[PDB]
Amino acid sequence: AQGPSPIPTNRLKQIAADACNDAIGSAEFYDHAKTEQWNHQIINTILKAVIAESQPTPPQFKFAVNSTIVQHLVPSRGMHSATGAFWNDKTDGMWTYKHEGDESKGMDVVVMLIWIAV
Amino acid sequence: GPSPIPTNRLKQIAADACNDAIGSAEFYDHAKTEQWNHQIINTILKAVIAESQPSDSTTPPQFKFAVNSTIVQHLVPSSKDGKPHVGRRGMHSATGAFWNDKTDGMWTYKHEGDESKGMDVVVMLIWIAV
Amino acid sequence: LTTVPLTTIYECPPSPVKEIFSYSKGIQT
Repeated sequence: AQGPSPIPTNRLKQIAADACNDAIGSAEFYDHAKTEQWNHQIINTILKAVIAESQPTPPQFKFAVNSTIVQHLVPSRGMHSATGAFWNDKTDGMWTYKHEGDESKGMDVVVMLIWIAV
Repeated sequence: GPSPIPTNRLKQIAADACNDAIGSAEFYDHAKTEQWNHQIINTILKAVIAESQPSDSTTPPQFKFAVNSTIVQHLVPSSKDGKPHVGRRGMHSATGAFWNDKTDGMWTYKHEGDESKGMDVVVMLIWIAV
Repeated sequence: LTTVPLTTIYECPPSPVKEIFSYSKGIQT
């Protein structure tokens, strides 16, 4: 079980979709030499936005953001990710998001947010 | 900062969980990956919780823990020998945090398959104090 | 109290698959 998200999930989905397209919206394909700056950008954007939009007073959450850029398989599945936790089921939680590329894009993004109260 | 558990112990906890889950798989099977990851996550959580726990039981849980596990299939040749070689898709995983820098932390493990195995496992562990 | 620290990694550059080829019988003459 999980605690209520400190930011509505629909807001999160758009903080996340926006951070992703900002970083990789103009990319033509997967380029491994750029993935580190791409993730650097994606994580910082999401983190800044959730810190900002979660607090009115002191900060009351710890946040962790994980981002994974994954190259598509060559066209004519192959990876599964999951998270378990031992936290406070009434205050703490996680949210995940897949930015799914089409065939021309050649890459997906997988984002996870974890929040820990106080 | 420093982990509640020595990284050398973490490493054999993580390696044991991975072989406990996929040690006898002949091949990657997308139908079983959920069970496999469940299993790996479960095993690592129980074990890091145990080895965290002070002998003085009058002490309440000192850490929160999250375990993320990923299983990735190797690239499959077009036909479905020379020297063994593993094809892999590209990927990059990073993590940022808004944390207590001195108490909270992360640790990662990779379980690289050989060519015959056909898949890799990556594990991230997060600990949040208090 | 709580701050924004440096970022960390897991990383894998793309690597080509080992293709398996089809061979003829081979002719000795």
